[PDB]
Amino acid sequence: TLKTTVAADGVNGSSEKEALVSFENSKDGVDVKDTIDYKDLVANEKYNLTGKLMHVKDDGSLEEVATKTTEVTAVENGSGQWELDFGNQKLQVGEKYVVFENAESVENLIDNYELDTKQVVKHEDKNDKAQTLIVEKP
Repeated sequence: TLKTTVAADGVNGSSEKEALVSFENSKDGVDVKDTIDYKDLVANEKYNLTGKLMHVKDDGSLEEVATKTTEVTAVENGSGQWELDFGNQKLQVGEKYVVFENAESVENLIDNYELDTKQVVKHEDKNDKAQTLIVEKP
């Protein structure tokens, strides 16, 4: 599985409280990074990690703000931590954003008498506060 924690200008989200960006701290944009704790992957195998920063609307709908894909590798016992840095994002005051993550193995790792499918493990939950930031109103 994947668990994720967003950081907005260094301020972490948690399961009970979104990362808050003050109104003043929003001026120059917001540096958005995400930490990904993974388990039950395949040791030493490479994965394509795609992270998306989604604007969460009041009506529950999403709009993609940013996307980034990097190659990462699982370490010992298929568990460990990765990071994904979206860099500076020019986010809207008053709005809420959430980070989605999708890890897909480069090689076939899952099964016609051969492995034929890539392992996909994702965490795409628009309700997960640990992955969420809010840019505070004045």
